[PDB]
Amino acid sequence: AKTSMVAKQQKKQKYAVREYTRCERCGRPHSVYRKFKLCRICFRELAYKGQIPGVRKASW
Amino acid sequence: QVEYRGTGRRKNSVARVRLVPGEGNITVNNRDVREYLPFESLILDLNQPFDVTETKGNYDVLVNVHGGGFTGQAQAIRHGIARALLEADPEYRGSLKRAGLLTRDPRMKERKKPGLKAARRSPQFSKR
Amino acid sequence: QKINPIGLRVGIIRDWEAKWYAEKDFASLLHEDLKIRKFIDNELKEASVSHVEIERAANRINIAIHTGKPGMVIGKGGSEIEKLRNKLNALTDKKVHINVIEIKKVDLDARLVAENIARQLENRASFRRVQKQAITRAMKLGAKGIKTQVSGRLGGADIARAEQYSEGTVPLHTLRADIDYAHAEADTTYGKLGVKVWIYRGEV
Amino acid sequence: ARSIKKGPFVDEHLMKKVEAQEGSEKKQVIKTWSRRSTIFPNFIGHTFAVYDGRKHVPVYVTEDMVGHKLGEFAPTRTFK
Amino acid sequence: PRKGSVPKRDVLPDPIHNSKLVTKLINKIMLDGKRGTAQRILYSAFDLVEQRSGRDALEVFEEAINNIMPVLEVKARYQVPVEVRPERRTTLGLRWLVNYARLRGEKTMEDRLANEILDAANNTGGAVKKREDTHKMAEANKAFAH
Amino acid sequence: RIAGVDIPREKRVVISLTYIYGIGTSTAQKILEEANVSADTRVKDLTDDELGRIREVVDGYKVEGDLRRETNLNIKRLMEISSYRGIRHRRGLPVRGQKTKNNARTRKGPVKT
Amino acid sequence: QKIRIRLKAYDHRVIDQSAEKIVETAKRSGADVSGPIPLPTEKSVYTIIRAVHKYKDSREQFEQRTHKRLIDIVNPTPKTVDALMGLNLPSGVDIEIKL
RNA sequence: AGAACCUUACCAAAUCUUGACAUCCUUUGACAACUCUAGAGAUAGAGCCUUCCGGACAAAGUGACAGGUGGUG
RNA sequence: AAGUUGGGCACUCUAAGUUGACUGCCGGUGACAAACCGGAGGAAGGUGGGGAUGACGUCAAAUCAUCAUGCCCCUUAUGAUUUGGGCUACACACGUGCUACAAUGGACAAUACAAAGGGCAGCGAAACCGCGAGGUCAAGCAAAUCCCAUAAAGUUGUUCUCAGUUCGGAUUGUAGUCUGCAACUCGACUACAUGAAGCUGGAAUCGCUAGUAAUCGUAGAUCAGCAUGCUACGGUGAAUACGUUC
Ligand SMILES: [Mg+2]
Ligand SMILES: [Mg+2]
Ligand SMILES: [Zn+2]
Repeated sequence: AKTSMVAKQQKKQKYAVREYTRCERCGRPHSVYRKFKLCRICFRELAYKGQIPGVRKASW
Repeated sequence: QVEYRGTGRRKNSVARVRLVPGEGNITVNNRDVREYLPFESLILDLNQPFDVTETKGNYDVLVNVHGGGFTGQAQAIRHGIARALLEADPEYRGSLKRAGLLTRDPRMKERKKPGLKAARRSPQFSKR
Repeated sequence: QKINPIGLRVGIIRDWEAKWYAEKDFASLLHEDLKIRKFIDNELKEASVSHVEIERAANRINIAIHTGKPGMVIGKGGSEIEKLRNKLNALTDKKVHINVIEIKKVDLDARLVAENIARQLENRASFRRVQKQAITRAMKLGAKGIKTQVSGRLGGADIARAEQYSEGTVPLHTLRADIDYAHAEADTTYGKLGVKVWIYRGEV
Repeated sequence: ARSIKKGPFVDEHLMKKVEAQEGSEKKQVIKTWSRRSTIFPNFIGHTFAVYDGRKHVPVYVTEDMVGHKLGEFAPTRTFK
Repeated sequence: PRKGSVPKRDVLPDPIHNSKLVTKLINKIMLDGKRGTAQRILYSAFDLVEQRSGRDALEVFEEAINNIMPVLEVKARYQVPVEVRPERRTTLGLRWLVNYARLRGEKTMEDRLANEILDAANNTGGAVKKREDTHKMAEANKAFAH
Repeated sequence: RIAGVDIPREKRVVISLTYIYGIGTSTAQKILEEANVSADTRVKDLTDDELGRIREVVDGYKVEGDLRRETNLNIKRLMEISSYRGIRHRRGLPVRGQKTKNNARTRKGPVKT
Repeated sequence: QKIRIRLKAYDHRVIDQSAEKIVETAKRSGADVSGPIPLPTEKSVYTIIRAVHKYKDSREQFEQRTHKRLIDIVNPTPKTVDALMGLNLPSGVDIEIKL
């Protein structure tokens, strides 16, 4: 994301509906997970590094 | 008492079966088997162990069954009745085993695979 | 094409670097951890840090730093570690406790090797020699196997390429095997060069 | 607002502009960016210059137009 | 590119008529796993056949299948007449019975199935025609039997 | 014959009433309930007193020409006022915001490759 | 008057060792303890696209599984209450005591 | 893995040029959550008026500098 | 009323630790081999089912729009802010889906059986009101407790009776509900009316070897609202595989 866009997301909007989530690590607009506040790419990177508590590869 | 107890599991259904001297009446969840289960074919399945051991009419079956559906619950009973029959007489194993009643059916629902529409079904492919 | 070795074995043979339980504030705690980890990396660049383990309990952050050079981080009178702690305390409202663990063998550590090879490449060291010296030193230390790779415009070449060297055994497919993997980047004038190190120390 | 409990939606600036114009018979054009505003009975006889995204297009309210939005009477896309 | 033959699944006898074949017929009639509707159609058809025939439903059904099942069939290799296996014979008989019943004009499946089973017992159904046609084309290719 | 329409005699009156414009399944069930005429009775087996009872109720509902005329005027109004919906009625394109890159065949008619 | 302890952790080894400790301390204080009864594990599965751009069909699945243990202190004794609060468990485990 | 605004980038109109955003430097202390007016809003002008620990943090000006989902996979 | 409580932990289940499958044992075959076939026992037999895990390389294959980065370019503008519009266009062509073309069905009524998930200012019961979508009040519940949430197909009746229909449900009118700052462009859902094509699909072409295909519902992420998509879940549950010329 552009620095201005990240800034604008952080600023309080005129309306609540206008507020949107971005990835806190990189600012990616799409595919942001609520629990971790991370996009799909960032979540994967941190899970691999063992830096997300409790999260491991799933097999069944 | 003279109660013989066996547990049968089929698919996601489990049945707790109690075999007691009786007329051959089957009661499932405090309801008649014929009321409980839709088809008479299902009844033939659960009475199969009795036929193999020739113990038909000797026992009244009281069943507490949970999970799955009518077929699973019915075939869950078959496994439980056979397991109870073994408790009643160890001699019956040969007959029950030969029929394959003793085996628990390991077949279960296969998970959906990511990138597939189902466990095995694939999206319609078009070259070009 | 290849899974991250750490990622595959995390939660199987390797424990999570982060060791805390949260539900409502999981996102907040994670992001606080991320800012701390970033700060430490920049603060202790000179010091050789393999990894940082963070434990959160009783509104207190417990930080375990594994460093090749313990003296640099701690400071002569423990001043440097206190300074780091105070800086961390400004960042995080919770009290921060820092523990410094020395690494006996820097060469057996993948991150330290990867960072070293990257730093040498930035100094215009030959890509081939740097990998070869790294594998030799690790094998002398008794590592069962080591793999080292450098990728990019290795010699300032217009076309990028990846060269790798290996010694002993690195069983990536074996889940039991504990393999230390790290990637580092060399910011060369020609471009970014990526260095990956796989180290199999072996069972005990 | 579609729900009846909430009244028809009008932007205050639009409504106030019309209400000021009530006094004089010789009405003047009202420039608006409010495509979303409902056309009230009061609006009858007024010409609203509603923005189409590039230009304000003259829209003159008639009795039938009441209950429809101002945006409905100014197109945003052009075809053939 | 195949390892070998795979063991076939087995069916319990039909409760009402005590025939394995009856169970297999239900399986061919069944659509989308809806066993009950299939069983319902078959049992009702067997009632209608007995009612009209005045003979045991299983008897006429057995007589019907015997007429439909084919001894010889052509296989592309020139088409060569080949002996249908006993298990294949049943598959073709049941498949043809149900398929040709579905093509009959009666409003309900049960009536169509009963008319077909009755006709096949008299050796006059569309399924019977299918066997006859199969046998004809096999005889035409008798020279290629070798 | 009800509301100027000769409804099918053979069918049950619940269904037969729906062959009138402005009357569907829901309305037909209401009108029979008000008239206290059975749904099951076929129109051929309907009685004159019953028919009159039904006719009273159907007179209550706007139907056939009355409804057709109303619907047309609403659409004509939209077209006259130059509403977005009205313009799409004129153009024969989807009026209720459906996409037109594909489909829209019911409104656009058959394909004109 | 049963003191209930609920334990939740992402790893079972930590939860089990913590469970043993809390049970022991209370039993040492002489309070009767029933458990540690194992509550059904909770697993949250996250499915993400592996690639950065396109390639929908390739997916990676991750799971976070919470292991739950229930411990009940049948008899409350002054020593037990203080000891249970006093016990320091590993950082991972989360303990909730209802008295 | 959620385009009515937002997202959003693209277009049109209305606007700004140390800048929406960072660090430093000089100066000051409240910086404003608030109300009212004109504005489509951005915003501007009137109100006020509260808060601040060597020394915190936040404003004003200017320059070092910022900004780019611009290009090249 | 009811596992509802009194009680019990039998059972079931939950989940930790262990036992079990290794060609181990026994027949033949085979090179004194590896293997092979068959059998015994066993819940399971020959890597039991499924998953994760993808060698050296290939396509200068994708991504400078996640991010980062060499170089290049812009910098009172290729940066920045706001309102509105667009990304939703529509003579057409294609891919992937959804729903149908009915009687193995439609409608109506009565009556059973799951699994796997989600929830804090969130899930929201019961009750009352509305035809309904919903509204009002409000219990419980940070979870094996409460709530989402009654699975549906199914089973048993009643009715329709082979036609563009009591099939199908597009479209359009009108009157509403809800979310939201605001549903005009451009939301979802409801009620009433309306009632298109469609009669099983040319050339051609796709998936699947068993708890699979087919079919039926269920849940989740994203998310104010918004799913015929995606990812999971169980219920019912087949047909066929001679064989390797093509
Ligand atoms: Mg490339
Ligand atoms: Mg688009
Ligand atoms: Zn990110």
